[PDB]
Amino acid sequence: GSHSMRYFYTAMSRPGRGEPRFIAVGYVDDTQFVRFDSDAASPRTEPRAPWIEQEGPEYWDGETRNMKASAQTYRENLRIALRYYNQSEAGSHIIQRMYGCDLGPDGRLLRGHDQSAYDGKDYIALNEDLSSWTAADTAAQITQRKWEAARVAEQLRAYLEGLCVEWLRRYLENGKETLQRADPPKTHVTHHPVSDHEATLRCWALGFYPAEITLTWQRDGEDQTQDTELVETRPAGDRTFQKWAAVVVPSGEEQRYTCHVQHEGLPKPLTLRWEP
Amino acid sequence: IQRTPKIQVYSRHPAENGKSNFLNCYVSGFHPSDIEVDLLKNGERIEKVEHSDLSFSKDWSFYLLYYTEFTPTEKDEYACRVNHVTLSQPKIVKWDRDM
Amino acid sequence: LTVQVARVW
Repeated sequence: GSHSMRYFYTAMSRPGRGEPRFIAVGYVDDTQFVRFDSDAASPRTEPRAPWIEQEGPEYWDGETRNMKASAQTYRENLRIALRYYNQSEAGSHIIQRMYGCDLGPDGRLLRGHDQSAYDGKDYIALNEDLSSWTAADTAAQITQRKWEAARVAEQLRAYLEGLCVEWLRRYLENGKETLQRADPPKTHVTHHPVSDHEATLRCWALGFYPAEITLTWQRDGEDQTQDTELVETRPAGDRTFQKWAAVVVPSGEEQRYTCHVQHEGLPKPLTLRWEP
Repeated sequence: IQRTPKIQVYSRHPAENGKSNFLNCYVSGFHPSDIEVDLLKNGERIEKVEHSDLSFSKDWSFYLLYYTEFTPTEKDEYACRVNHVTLSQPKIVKWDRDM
Repeated sequence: LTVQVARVW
């Protein structure tokens, strides 16, 4: 299958309570593998997956230096953003960034990403061409001009096409046993009367990896999206994920309902029904 | 400007009374990131609850998993209690084996 | 492996 690497930075100001907290985490697909937290007793890039542990002292020292450098940069960026939005120094604000690379099933660079937000709203994004920018507002346009002048897009492109891909491939190899293993969902349908004339059918998917899945109910072969309650896919804590989809049906019509499950670990999509 | 947390309370493995398991409270879709989560056993705060490293979804909203080992029974009740700048008062979501 | 590129706003 296809794979991706992503880093997520969050920088949060907290006037009156010290310098902004900076936290960085790195993922391959849905597996976290590093963390850095400037609020740790001894801030260091640390392993969060077993296959990353074999990397040597130069790796960890390098990543730690890079992360502290980033922490400082993002403290600066929070001050700057205050100026860009005419905001006081009394409020707490958040900058976020997510970036990384996507590989196709052949191991080739599918596309790269580098996007940032301010207070939970789009701020600026590297376009798919890895050479131009999309600014969300006039403040981000200032940043865009600075980055065009410094040819930031060029350096980002060299990273995303080069180191990002090479190291993702390296991780994929080292974590072959888990990163390259899809676990199909374990699925079942439950039935609970709501009243004398209605019942809830709940279609469950458990123990699957990666998180991407599709659960839909059909009635007489027709999609019931509008009448389906879908919970957000949620992590189990053992790397796997869980999800359910529920529909309320007339008593005696249960057999007209079928749950359909699509997932990367399944050779073909599954159809299931309630089994009385 | 601000987004209120979605809250789900559930077990890692399907609940079987007497069998050890993990109680999870997953909070998601929220912004800003500061949030207070407690796991409750019969209304009382469980100590030494662990949680995932702060990360976020493609819409920039944050998510955190809070978890603790536990052994379910028929009598004992579990809940998650969440507070966030978007909430006037703590929100309590009760654990339901079938949810 | 993280990117070393500085992004000053």
